[PDB]
Amino acid sequence: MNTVPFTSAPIEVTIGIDQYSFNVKENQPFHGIKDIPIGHVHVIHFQHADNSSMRYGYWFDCRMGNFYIQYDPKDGLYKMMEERDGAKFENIVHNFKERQMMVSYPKIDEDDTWYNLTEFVQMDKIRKIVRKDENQFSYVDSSMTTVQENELSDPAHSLNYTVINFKSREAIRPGHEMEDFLDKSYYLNTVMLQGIFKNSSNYFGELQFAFLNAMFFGNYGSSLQWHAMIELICSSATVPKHMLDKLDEILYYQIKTLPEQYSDILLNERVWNICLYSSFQKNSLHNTEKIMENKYPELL
Amino acid sequence: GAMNSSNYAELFNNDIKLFVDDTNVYRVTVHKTFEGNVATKAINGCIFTLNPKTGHLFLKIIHTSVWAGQKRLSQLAKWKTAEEVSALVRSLPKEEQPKQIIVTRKAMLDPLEVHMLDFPNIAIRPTELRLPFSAAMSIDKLSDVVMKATEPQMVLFNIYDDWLDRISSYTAFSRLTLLLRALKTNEESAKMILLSDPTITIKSYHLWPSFTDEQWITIESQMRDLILTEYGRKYNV
Repeated sequence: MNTVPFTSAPIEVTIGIDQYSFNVKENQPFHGIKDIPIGHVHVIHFQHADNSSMRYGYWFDCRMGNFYIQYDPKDGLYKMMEERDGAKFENIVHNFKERQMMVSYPKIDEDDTWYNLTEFVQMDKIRKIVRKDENQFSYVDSSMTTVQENELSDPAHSLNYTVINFKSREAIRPGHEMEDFLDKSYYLNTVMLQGIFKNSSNYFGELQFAFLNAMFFGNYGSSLQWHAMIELICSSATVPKHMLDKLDEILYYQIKTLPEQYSDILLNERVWNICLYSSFQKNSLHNTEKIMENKYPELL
Repeated sequence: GAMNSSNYAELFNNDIKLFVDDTNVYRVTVHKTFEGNVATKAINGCIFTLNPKTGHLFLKIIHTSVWAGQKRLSQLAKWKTAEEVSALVRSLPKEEQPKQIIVTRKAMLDPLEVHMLDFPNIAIRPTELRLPFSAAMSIDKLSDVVMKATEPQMVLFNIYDDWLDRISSYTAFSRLTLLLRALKTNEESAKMILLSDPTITIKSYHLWPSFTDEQWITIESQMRDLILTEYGRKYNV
């Protein structure tokens, strides 16, 4: 188990840690989250009581350092920082636990939800998408734009998701225009898997990260990337059988975890009807089809 | 964006643009098999690529052989149209390449766009208009060269004959579409109107009769009357 202490909580805020969240009152004595499971990435996020616009937060991995939260009143947000003094850190953590001012990462033991949502997400790949190499953790928020969006403005603060574009030279071999546009298999398997992602676990990790950013921050370009990466698989006639079975699990847990009231803006009608009913893979997402039908039959 | 009655006049500016109509690319007759099932038999077709400002028509004849052994032909026809339009663009000197291509059917957007990826500065555009270019095959000389073709072939025409020696491109296109509209709504009456008088002939290098200005006024009036007549009949109005 690891701990992320908080210097203070000066302003009323809803704090999230992975899929969990708590309400914290202005200058309430709150000094962190404990019992956080080592072994996966995590995200701690924030929504100030006074500005329901902008959700923001930090992706991190306890294995890569001792991380804590401090409110910055000039910039007006909770900031994650790294403590290099291993001793000073255990000392703050121990003293705060003794005084019982920390909330416990509330994992139900049966629950594999977070693992299922983050199976393929790696901190090293996140830091490539959110480039800020002076920190071991990565900041994301509601407004950040993606690289592809900027092509249609500040590069430092952008989400460098891998660019997918169905009407591009990269997606279409000259002479196989119709074949490659109806059957995206060569784009998925040669260009994207073998070429850029190297393997499906990185593709999956980026797909999953894009979903979580869409879900926790309502990041619109992240939702776009998630849907593109699903569509590319569903629109390929020829996919490794192991990718199909693992995609069905991945989507199942994403659809299951989604807040019911956000299904309108977070789920693209066209993609999902194509994946589930028209695409080559209509019959290959049994668990995702079943949960989508019983929980969101309106969208279809 | 899409082309409608507002931005009609853009057609006649000096930006090169082509209309593409694919309605006549994949043409079949439907008949009964010996066992009583239904089968299709393909006949020769054509892409109707038209510069509305100059009247130049690039009539790409589509030979039934193209369909030989292929499935989902109606979908394939769209991709073949785009391949041929792309090859026509590539075949033209740069200064003759269109700055826009307007497709008469929205289904042609994705195939053309994919085929034109090598020409990113050529805008592919749909239209809201209801253009009557499917009736090109009611023009006898166009129907004849298409049906006689034994091999893929490109035939060039000016669909305005010599009209532009005397009228503007706005006017020529309005005459063309009136004539085609009429031919679409009641071909037999439209053709009767054009050919009633045997002393007004079609030049060998033309498609339409050599009407004087005054005879064109009468013709256009008769075509309008035909169209309104057929409209009252369709809707009992």
